[PDB]
Amino acid sequence: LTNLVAEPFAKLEQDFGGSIGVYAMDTGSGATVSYRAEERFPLCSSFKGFLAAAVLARSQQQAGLLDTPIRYGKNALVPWSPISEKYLTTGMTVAELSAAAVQYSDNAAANLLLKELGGPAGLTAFMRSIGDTTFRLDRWELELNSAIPGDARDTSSPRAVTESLQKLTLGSALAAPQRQQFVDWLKGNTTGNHRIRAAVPADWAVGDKTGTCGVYGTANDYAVVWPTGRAPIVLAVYTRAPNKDDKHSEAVIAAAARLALEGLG
Ligand SMILES: *[B]([O])([O])[C]([C]N1[C]=C(C([O])=O)N=N1)[N]C(=O)[C]C1=[C][C]=[C]S1
Repeated sequence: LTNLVAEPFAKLEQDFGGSIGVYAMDTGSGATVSYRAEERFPLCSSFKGFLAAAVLARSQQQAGLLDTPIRYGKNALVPWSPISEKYLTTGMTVAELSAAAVQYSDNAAANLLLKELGGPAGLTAFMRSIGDTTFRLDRWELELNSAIPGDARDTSSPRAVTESLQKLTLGSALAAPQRQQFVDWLKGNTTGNHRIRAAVPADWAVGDKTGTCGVYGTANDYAVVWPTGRAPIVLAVYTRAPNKDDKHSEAVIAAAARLALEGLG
């Protein structure tokens, strides 16, 4: 059954006018569904989930990190920073910046956290530390969104995203409290209701992080899903398309997720 999804994905790609990348893993079986699971796709804002996890990992060695106040100025602001804008007058703690980045995809917040962490190379090193050899972050918000076809900057594979997400949310890469905080942040995400969440029965708990580059039909979602009374499922859906003005589609990400889940039957 896991090998009967190729033609359904191909049709979806053809309808979409671009490329879809999927990796889904049932943590009960170990069983997987792949489709372009090894190809690079741009992360767009989906790197912010892993950023927050990296912050949490630092907090295991550094008490008082998460509650540290960051009083940023208006200069820290860039587009797509709805929470950072709203809290300009008060500042935000590292934890509040992390939640804004994950749950609202806040750009300014993500860049502030990158700066704490040693930049794109520092995040990349953290992902190496958990055994992810594919992930690379090269640039900052907003230029990491360029999504130029063939460009490996600021990309990973669906497989590596899912494997890394599993380690951090369900595996041993984070301490217990930190692990739960990561899961909670992903669970309260607000930007993903039309993506993997739309593909999942209403009764199942879901945590996710989205990404939207805004060019080259490039957008994505990754998630942990808790089917009632069963082992979690972890999955990643990434898209791109050949022309700069090709439109991304949330509906295609949801349909891709439904196929992957079906494939795990
Ligand atoms: B992220 O994907 O790197 C970032 C912030 N963002 C936009 C969205 C969305 O459009 O739903 N989610 N998160 N992307 C950008 O800042 C580039 C843009 C995407 C759309 C307009 S600008």
